[PDB]
Amino acid sequence: SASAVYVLDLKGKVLICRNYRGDVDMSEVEHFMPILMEKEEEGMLSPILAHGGVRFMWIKHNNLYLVATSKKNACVSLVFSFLYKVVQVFSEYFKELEEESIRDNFVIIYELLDELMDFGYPQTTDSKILQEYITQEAPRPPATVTNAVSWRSEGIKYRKNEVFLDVIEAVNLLVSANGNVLRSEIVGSIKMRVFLSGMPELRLGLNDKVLFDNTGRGKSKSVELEDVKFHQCVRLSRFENDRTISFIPPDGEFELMSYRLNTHVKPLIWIESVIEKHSHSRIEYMVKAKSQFKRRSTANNVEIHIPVPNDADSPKFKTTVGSVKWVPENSEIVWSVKSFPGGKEYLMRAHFGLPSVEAEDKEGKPPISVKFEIPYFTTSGIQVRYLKIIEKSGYQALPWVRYITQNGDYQLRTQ
Amino acid sequence: GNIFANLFKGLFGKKEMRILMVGLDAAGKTTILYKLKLGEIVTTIPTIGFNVETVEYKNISFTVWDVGGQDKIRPLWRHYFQNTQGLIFVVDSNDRERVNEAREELMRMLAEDELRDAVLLVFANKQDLPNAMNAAEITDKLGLHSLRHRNWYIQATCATSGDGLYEGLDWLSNQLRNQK
Amino acid sequence: GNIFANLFKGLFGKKEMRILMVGLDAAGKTTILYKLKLGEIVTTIPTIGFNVETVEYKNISFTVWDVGGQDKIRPLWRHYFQNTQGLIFVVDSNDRERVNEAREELMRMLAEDELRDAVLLVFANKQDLPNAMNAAEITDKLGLHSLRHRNWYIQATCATSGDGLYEGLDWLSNQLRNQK
Amino acid sequence: DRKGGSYSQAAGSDSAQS
Amino acid sequence: SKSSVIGWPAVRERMRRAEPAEEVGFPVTPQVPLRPMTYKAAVDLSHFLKEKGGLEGLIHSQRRQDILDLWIYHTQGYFPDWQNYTPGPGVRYPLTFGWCYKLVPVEDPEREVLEWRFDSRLAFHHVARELHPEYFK
Ligand SMILES: Nc1nc2c(ncn2[C@@H]2O[C@H](COP(=O)(O)OP(=O)(O)OP(=O)(O)O)[C@@H](O)[C@H]2O)c(=O)[nH]1
Ligand SMILES: Nc1nc2c(ncn2[C@@H]2O[C@H](COP(=O)(O)OP(=O)(O)OP(=O)(O)O)[C@@H](O)[C@H]2O)c(=O)[nH]1
Ligand SMILES: [Mg+2]
Ligand SMILES: [Mg+2]
Repeated sequence: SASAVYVLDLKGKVLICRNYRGDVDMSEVEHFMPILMEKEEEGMLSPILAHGGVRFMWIKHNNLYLVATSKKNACVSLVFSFLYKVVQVFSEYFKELEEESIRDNFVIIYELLDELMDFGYPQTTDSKILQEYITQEAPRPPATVTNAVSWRSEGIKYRKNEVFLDVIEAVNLLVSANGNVLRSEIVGSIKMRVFLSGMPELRLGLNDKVLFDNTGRGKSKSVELEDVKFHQCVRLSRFENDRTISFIPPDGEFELMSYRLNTHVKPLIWIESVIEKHSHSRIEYMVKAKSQFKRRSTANNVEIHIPVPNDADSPKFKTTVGSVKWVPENSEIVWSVKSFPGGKEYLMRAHFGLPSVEAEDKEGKPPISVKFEIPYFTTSGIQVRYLKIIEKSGYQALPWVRYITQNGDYQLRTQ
Repeated sequence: GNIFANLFKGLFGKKEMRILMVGLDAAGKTTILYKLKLGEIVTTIPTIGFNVETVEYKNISFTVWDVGGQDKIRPLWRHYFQNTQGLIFVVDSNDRERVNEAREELMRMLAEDELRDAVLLVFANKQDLPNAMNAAEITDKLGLHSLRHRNWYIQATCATSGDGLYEGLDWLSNQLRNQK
Repeated sequence: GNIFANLFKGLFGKKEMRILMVGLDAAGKTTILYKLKLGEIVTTIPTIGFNVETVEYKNISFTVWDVGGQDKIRPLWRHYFQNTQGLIFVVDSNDRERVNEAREELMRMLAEDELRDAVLLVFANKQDLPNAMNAAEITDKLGLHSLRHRNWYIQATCATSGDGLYEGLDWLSNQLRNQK
Repeated sequence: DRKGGSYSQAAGSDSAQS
Repeated sequence: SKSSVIGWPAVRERMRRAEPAEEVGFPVTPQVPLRPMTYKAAVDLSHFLKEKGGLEGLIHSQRRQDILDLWIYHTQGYFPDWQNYTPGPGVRYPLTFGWCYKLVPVEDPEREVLEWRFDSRLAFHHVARELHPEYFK
């Protein structure tokens, strides 16, 4: 129940604001900046500010704070969802999120803000649907918004019906400094880039553990996703009844389903780090990386970030495989590897000096994070079975999909 | 099929072989690996992870992967069990308190059916103090004669001097290769 | 890459080297430094801070940084360890009571993991009174033979005259420079 | 080609489940 | 199918070697389509196995069935899930319609000895589906 959603800037200047209820004076935005400065300087800064009886909820964008003031006990979650939808719409319409576009497309920006929500109640959220009525370069509103299918525009015609899927894997590993992995969760991501003619209704079928058990085929390798969240086009009733994944695919790239379950397998990369840090004399980086993934798989663009000392200087690198570059901006050593075949073992020996003068304050021990990304690898073993592409006119579809395994929250606690 | 290329390669030497370096921390494994690779007494910080190097001797490229003996790194030796042909255990005769822990770790490592073709390789490190035992007392304490289907040999090597490493390398080559 | 310019520079002498000046207060360090740089005994007040100078001899610029022996300046020697390749120690054989303190300070300074590539350079100062010890009694008292991995050389120099300074410089050049 | 795993053809449904 | 014929002898030898009673990861060949076996494909595979032999009358075992499913997946891209047997006790009917192979007793259901038997009526009669309507959806 936000009173007015506004777009601010890094210097406190409001790029654009649009009142929806009018219950709060527009001059309250001036006090938002001092309140944020005080909260940050005292550690009490939070996304939802509070200026007396009015709460100033704001989120940090690429360059501006999307502040949405409110007065009553409105749905904070609803405000957050509206802000996320607005951010997605801005990203779709504007390729850049900075002050260069905020002051460059205000003519269409005002119309989009007016059309998106009214009186604090969001009404339009389809970026593709909104692009059919609001353009920066007007006809009646499309019937798709009025119709039940607001995620599949009818009448779309394509020369070919090719859909590019994406089996994106997220390997999140939380290895403590004691050597044990605490948080080992893998989040699936079934994203498809559908480009076909008409309004096809995808009939998804994969190797799910629940589906195999229900059909009686619970004996092969089936993925038991702890959390499975369908997209907007996905029908909740069909999945609730018999795990029937039937929905109308959108026009373009969209996230249909996203698996989320814990992992009980060994890490794909085993990283052993050593710290022979002399007392203000030198430091040793006994970093050893063991690839626990299958030898048939290669981790392309592997970047094992090793945090070096804050005041460290004059580093010397004695490694075996992979380029090592010390970036002073990040204050860490990135064990950069172009391609890392599975089962590889790379040994590195860092050595640098330290200033004689001791530091006045501690710097902390940031965790070691790697940026491995091995495509065409399915650690979870979930295999897609079929995708029921049905059209009223009738056409032969040629769906495509690629499985990509990358490194997510794969942080390693430092000693 | 024809195997003329294999015979031509073997006429000049083709076999390389492999090796593994495991043991307790501060057991001289890193120093032994450095001496095998370079031949100098190099000082290094404790091995948080592992070191992999190769040694060319007797026409065999004996690649040895050193592994530390840290508590958090002790269970990380299972990653090296894939595609492994040899295994070397480094004992610490100067650490009476850690002798039981080293023996338990060695028993746990040898109690895996995956590491079956790798013969036992025990090297007596820290052979510079009078407290070091002989080549039989350490074997008797470790019970190397009770390892069924395991070819174990005890060799004493001094990290500071480097003597005895050649005998251990020759024994490993003889165990790996059974030709002239 | 090409190293022709380096060879051309080294044809007439390119290596410079460094040096350090440590020891207790009133040990002849300032006078010794003045004699090495100028060639005369200059009377100076106690070294509250330090003296930095350079000397060109044998085509090598041996930079010398004097370090005091004050109680508040004793722990400041760690600052000079950075970017230091050489070190010269000046002993005070005329102070029997301060001999133990000097030996303890030398042992503490010799127990630094950063100062390892610098060999021992002991200068026997105050070699003009009958109470001054020989080149072996002082070394035996300080236990210079027990410094493992340290290239120590004992030289006796007279502050009033300057005998033996050239011998010490030649020994330092031979220890540092390993060419013809 | 393309980094992240080459695109592969997909079926229409579980032919083995009728 | 020359590749299927070549793989049939080795697969049969491996199945015979395995008695009736190491690498991690899920590598996938690039660009190889993956889908469940079809009824016509299952019928063709059953006919080929019957003609070449080594499948009819062989003692049913989990390891042999897994090896056969893996070989079929490698040679054709068919998921090793259509080669399922109906729940016991007694004769186990094929899970996928069109399959010509079934497991029958040869003498707890796990302790019963089963043998693969050819059945042409299986490709035309959904005996397993009739027995377990819930499993067929
Ligand atoms: N003085 C002396 N010390 C030895 C000798 N042999 C072994 N050591 C000790 O053993 C340690 C061996 O360290 P490294 O070989 O570099 O590493 P490591 O044996 O793999 O032990 P970790 O790094 O903890 O896994 C040294 O720090 C020595 O203190 C020896 O012959 N003489
Ligand atoms: N008479 C005489 N005195 C000497 C001789 N050598 C050293 N000394 C004494 O040692 C003292 C050393 O003075 P400096 O060399 O100028 O300074 P320093 O050695 O760095 O001593 P501090 O400045 O106090 O740290 C002098 O004051 C002398 O009294 C010597 O050969 N003859
Ligand atoms: Mg080591
Ligand atoms: Mg002085």
